[PDB]
Amino acid sequence: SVRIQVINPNTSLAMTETIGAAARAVAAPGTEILAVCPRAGVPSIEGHFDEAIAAVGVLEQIRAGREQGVDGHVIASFGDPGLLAARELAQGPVIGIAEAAMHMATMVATRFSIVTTLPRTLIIARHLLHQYGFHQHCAALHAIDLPVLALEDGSGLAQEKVRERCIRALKEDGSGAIVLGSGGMATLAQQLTRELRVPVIDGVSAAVKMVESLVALGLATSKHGDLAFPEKKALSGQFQSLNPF
Amino acid sequence: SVRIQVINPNTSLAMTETIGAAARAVAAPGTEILAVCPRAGVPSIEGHFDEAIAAVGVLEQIRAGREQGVDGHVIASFGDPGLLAARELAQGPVIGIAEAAMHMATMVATRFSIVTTLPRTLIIARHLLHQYGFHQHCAALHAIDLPVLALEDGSGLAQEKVRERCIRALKEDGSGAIVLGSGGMATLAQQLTRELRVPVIDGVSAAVKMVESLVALGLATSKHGDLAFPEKKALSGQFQSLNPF
Amino acid sequence: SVRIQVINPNTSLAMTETIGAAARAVAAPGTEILAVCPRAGVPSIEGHFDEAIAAVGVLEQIRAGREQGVDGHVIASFGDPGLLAARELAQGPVIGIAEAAMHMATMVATRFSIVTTLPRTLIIARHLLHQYGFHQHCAALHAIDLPVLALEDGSGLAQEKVRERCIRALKEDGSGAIVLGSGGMATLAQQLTRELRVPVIDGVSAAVKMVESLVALGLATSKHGDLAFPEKKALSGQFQSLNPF
Amino acid sequence: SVRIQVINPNTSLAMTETIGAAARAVAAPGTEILAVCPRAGVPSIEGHFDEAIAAVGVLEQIRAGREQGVDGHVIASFGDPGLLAARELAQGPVIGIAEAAMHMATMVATRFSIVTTLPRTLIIARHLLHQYGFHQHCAALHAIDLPVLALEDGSGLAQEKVRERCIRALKEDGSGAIVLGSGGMATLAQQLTRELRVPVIDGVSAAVKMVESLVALGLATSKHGDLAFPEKKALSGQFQSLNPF
Amino acid sequence: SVRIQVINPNTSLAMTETIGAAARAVAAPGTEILAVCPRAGVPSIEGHFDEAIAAVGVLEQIRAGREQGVDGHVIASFGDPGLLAARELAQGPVIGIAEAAMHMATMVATRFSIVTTLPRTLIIARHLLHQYGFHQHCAALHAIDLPVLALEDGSGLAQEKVRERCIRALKEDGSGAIVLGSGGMATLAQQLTRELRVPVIDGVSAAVKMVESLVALGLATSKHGDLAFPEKKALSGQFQSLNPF
Amino acid sequence: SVRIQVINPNTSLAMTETIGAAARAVAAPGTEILAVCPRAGVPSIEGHFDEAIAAVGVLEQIRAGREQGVDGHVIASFGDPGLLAARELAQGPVIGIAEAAMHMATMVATRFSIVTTLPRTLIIARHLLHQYGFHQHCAALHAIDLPVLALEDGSGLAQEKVRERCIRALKEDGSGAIVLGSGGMATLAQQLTRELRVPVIDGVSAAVKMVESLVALGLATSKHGDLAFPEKKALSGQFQSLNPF
Ligand SMILES: O=C(O)C[C@H]1NC(=O)NC1=O
Ligand SMILES: O=C(O)C[C@H]1NC(=O)NC1=O
Ligand SMILES: O=C(O)C[C@H]1NC(=O)NC1=O
Ligand SMILES: O=C(O)C[C@H]1NC(=O)NC1=O
Ligand SMILES: O=C(O)C[C@H]1NC(=O)NC1=O
Ligand SMILES: O=C(O)C[C@H]1NC(=O)NC1=O
Repeated sequence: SVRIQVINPNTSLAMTETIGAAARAVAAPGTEILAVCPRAGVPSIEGHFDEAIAAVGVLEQIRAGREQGVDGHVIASFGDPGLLAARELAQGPVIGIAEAAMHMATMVATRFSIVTTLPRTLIIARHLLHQYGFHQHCAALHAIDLPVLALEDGSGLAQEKVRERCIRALKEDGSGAIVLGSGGMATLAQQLTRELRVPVIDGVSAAVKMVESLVALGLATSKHGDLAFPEKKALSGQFQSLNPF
Repeated sequence: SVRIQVINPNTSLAMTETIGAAARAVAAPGTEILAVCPRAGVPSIEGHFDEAIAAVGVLEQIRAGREQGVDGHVIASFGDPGLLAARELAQGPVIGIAEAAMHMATMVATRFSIVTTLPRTLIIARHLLHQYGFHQHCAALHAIDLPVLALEDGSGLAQEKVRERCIRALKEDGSGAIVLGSGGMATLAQQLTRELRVPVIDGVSAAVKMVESLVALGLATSKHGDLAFPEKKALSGQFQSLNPF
Repeated sequence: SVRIQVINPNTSLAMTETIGAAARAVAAPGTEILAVCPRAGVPSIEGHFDEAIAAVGVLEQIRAGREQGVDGHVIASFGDPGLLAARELAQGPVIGIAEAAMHMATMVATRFSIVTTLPRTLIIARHLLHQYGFHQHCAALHAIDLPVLALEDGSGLAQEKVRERCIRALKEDGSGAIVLGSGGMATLAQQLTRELRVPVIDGVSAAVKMVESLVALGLATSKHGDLAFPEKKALSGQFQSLNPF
Repeated sequence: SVRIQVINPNTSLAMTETIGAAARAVAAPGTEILAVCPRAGVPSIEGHFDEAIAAVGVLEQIRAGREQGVDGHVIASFGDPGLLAARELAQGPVIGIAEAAMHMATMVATRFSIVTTLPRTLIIARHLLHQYGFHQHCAALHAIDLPVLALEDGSGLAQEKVRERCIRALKEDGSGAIVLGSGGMATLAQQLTRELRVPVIDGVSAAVKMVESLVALGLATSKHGDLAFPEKKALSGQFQSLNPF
Repeated sequence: SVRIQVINPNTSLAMTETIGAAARAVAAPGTEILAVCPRAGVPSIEGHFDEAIAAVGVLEQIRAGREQGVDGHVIASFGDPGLLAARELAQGPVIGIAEAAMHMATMVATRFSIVTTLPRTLIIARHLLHQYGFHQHCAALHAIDLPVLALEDGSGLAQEKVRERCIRALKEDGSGAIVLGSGGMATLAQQLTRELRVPVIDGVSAAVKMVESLVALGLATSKHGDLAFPEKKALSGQFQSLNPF
Repeated sequence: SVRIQVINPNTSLAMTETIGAAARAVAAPGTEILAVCPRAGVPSIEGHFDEAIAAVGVLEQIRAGREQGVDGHVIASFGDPGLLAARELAQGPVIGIAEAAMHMATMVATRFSIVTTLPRTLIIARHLLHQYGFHQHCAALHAIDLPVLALEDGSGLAQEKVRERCIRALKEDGSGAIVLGSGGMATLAQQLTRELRVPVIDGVSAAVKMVESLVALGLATSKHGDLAFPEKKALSGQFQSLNPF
């Protein structure tokens, strides 16, 4: 009845599997999850250069989703790359996982702490806090100091580091909830919530619920003004397939 | 399967009916709506004095809801009176309608305009924008300059004034969506959305979807720190029934 | 000549005595202090639930004060519960102790540190800093980690903890003054100011001086717009005695 | 018993008379007002260049006041020139009239409007709003578009323009109080308050009450850190008389 | 001696010519301007979708510039697309034209007004104001309500509309300078500055001077932390040529 | 061809020499540096009192510079004393060294750390961060805890303390660049940049490049509104020589 395209903005199939599993686990009856990733791009997003590439990969999948007539989209990287670009191209609502996780956090706690993977991505999360208006609601931001793909390397080291950092955050930061800062951390939320007795929030699952909510409310992206469909123009070279509508 | 207590913070049964109808219209399969209002309080909330009274009325119903073992609560007045107080008392999540409407607005538009009823309540909405962190996302705030209960007087004047103000807001404000600033405007959202071809958002319906989402995510109010259950103490006089837990 | 109603929002007579003593100690010649507390409510305010109850208790006393024809009111809890509600109901000015202490602090120092009692009340103080616009003027917020009523238990432990925390704040925070974050700390200000050679500010005494100042200036709460007397309506049950005017 | 030096930062004796009259009118029993102005400087302050000159003139009088052993000081220009410099040099508290008027405004209204004299001084008032943290509390800023000294030219034109602008501000701005943006407007506050039935606030009178309040509280400028007495050094030329202490 | 790559992020050669002419007109002796545009992309940037495409086009040229060993780069669209991504990839400094124009404006005026082309791009300029921290320095933002490429259509209509809007801005906004909000407006700055007797600032010319300044200071992008070279990884498909270093 | 007056706001000839050397080292071909200091004032600026004195000393030199017909001015103290006053008096652009250093820092790094000399001057730097709008771009502010003139005492202790503090800042703060917080640190920038492999920015050299840039762009201070020449009036006593124009 409801079809939601969950887009992993990086090209890692391993991370797409983790994201897809988290999305399906919370999906309402009648909801089909279409877990996808770009055909071309970057295996993991670890900075501004990676984000710019990922943004176009998102748009390629948004185009595919709109052609399929999906009800909504999820951008499944914690930088929410190409969010507003995607909202212009898509008819159905587009929700970022950082956006969704932060939104949910303010509903269950006064302040939250972010636990992400790489230190150099903290600035990206800081920018999003300011952009979304949740800076005052964020007590602290932390990184476990590992490459993004360490969450998929099977060692369990990244997962243990997340757990330890969450425990330390709840003791030190003066926050009531944890926002997981990675699509690769998606399947950790439930176990950490049960273990630590506080909301540990995965943006993937949260974004799925936001799309479902908006669809049930009969609400989609405003095509009045800022997020209207892109102005009609000829796209050249590698970009010519992005807007056939 | 899921029971959500939707609390009208004012004592108007007429407004409770409007709020209850909007909540049931969007409720997911398996969701039961318990539309309630305080036994004692104020017929409509039109200022800070009214809000303080309404806040205690909310708590009385929160207590009743928790005794019944409901899955979540909705505070159905645009000032979200007693929101954090309710989150302390309740186990299940508590979502305000102003909170929910503003949250939804940022997901479908870059900026939104608020249309409320009385001018003196604009300051309350301004304070909430700052508190929730959506001040930059709000292009303008407007009032139709009628008493709150004019929405329930059967004349249709308030409803027409809302429509006209929404049209003018979309032309002048530089916004892409409308946030309805009253529980009494709840049943107007769908018709105005279809008519104006932009998201016109009712917080009542939005808050219901937020509660459903949080319950499906296995998330509830953090009892770690700020929103923990109230400290054990003896309440005197009229307040003695508020915390029997 | 000038009568000021100093309202302890909690029901502790012990704290009312401390607050009353601090108010009378600085009162100008011709000023009578009416130290009161609600007939029904909470013994101490330690969270949002407690604040909501205290707010209505304040209003009950505001009503009594206005009937007596007092020149002004003081809300003597560091959360300033029901401040704007009280300003609507009262004719004479209403000053919160957090408000007054913060206002005074900016007049004698570039930045101040707050020392309150319970950790879970720090968020309430943070919210007030943002609401009043003094966030940039506050270097740090601290709690001594004891129940509010520990200040009245006769052990002197809370008083010693305040002193030690003030010393540590002045060494570490980069602030020039201390704002005491409790009505129960009211009588500590003078001794700590003399001992530490910096302004240690009690909001109770400060608020009394603000009321006296406004009365001498011939200024009272604006009844134009936002803080006008509450709209005429029937209050039901426990609330029916709040607005007989 | 209490001696307060009220410093007009400009060299206009006419404005010093207006400022002195406003200060004495509200002074508590036992308070002596010492109305002064710099021996050298600028007849009126109408920009940043004028402010820089006025700041040094303030310091010259602060030095004189401290030599006389006055209990406190008032800086009686709406730009509060040399406020922090004065607080370093003086032992007793130093209160600016813009500072005091804005502080009082937030105690009697949710939002205020500023009415000053020259348009080019609006930016100075804007900067002070941000510095003091009252930007959100200011609904609008207006200028009557006349030279500062027009208030002293005997025509009554400036006074009528202030009145008309206050009436228009209360109708349009969505504010509950007026802050007078000139030391030359000081004696207009009472009449406008009575006429318009809202708080029309003069910073001169307000600052006097703030000094009296701080003295009665046993509070003075913190000499710990930022506002400590200036570091011991040799001042050359025209400045050699500024710090003989 | 100094080679600066000035990148037009859109594919319009006409706009590249305008941008190149403005860059060469102010270039210091010894400075060579390399005016370029992407081989693939969008003819004009008129929204978030266009920006995402332009960002990758910028990166393609950044790669080419770094291979050539240029001293610095300029991103010549008013949305500064891919600015931080470019700073990661490039060794020499990368300056956006919106960034440079806003920076220059604060050095010659207290507040500035922005005049851009399309209304839907105003939100992009608003976001940059917040990101760069110049929101308080911007009095107003305006659009002439024409397509971006109207500046290159030879009619002179867009140019006249810019002039008229600048005149109206200086009369109404309370600003002292104009920031031109288009790379297509680059060659209008000098004539408008001379005509209106105020700074009318072109970001293209300003950014060139910023690059020259940084090179002369011996300063380049920090490779410590956030703007370090992208993490070593395999780029697939259309993106494989972006990082051969 | 281009003459830039670089004003040391303090009276230390030793610091004037350091400032002058840094300015000449980066000056473009054809640029003459006029390194000056006030005839009367303070040997070093270490607080608000010192700043007020320095501001008038700056104006005395601005007057001299304008009489000589210089192309621009630099205010060479990290508090940028009398910046807006100087912009009113001068025809050519006036750039502060704190202003210039902060501006440059945002062009080469996401966030910067400030290293100044005396702790009591940190508040002045904090105020400038807010005024210029770079608060979010500043990760931390540090002082080496020595008198300002320790940089000129020949011991090399201050220079070593700056180096050590820069190393610690880059390890702890999460910043990519260092802003030197003293005119006395001007000649340290190049060596520290080469040693630490990050941008270590001197405001003196940066401000010189900003003046050169503005002159080449044909841009000067706006005389429309806020920064117009001071209103024509008689200056008395020591101030009578400040505005002979
Ligand atoms: O994973 C991270 O830490 C951040 C972001 N990067 C990415 O490839 N997926 C993400 O969610
Ligand atoms: O209705 C309004 O305008 C505001 C708020 N007052 C109220 O009684 N219900 C509400 O939603
Ligand atoms: O005391 C505190 O710490 C905070 C606040 N609670 C209270 O009962 N009185 C108060 O002033
Ligand atoms: O008067 C004004 O408008 C502003 C300010 N200038 C001055 O000479 N005295 C003042 O209060
Ligand atoms: O031109 C504009 O209005 C904005 C931006 N778009 C673009 O194609 N070049 C620009 O500078
Ligand atoms: O030097 C400092 O630390 C700050 C400031 N004071 C001064 O005399 N020159 C300056 O740059």
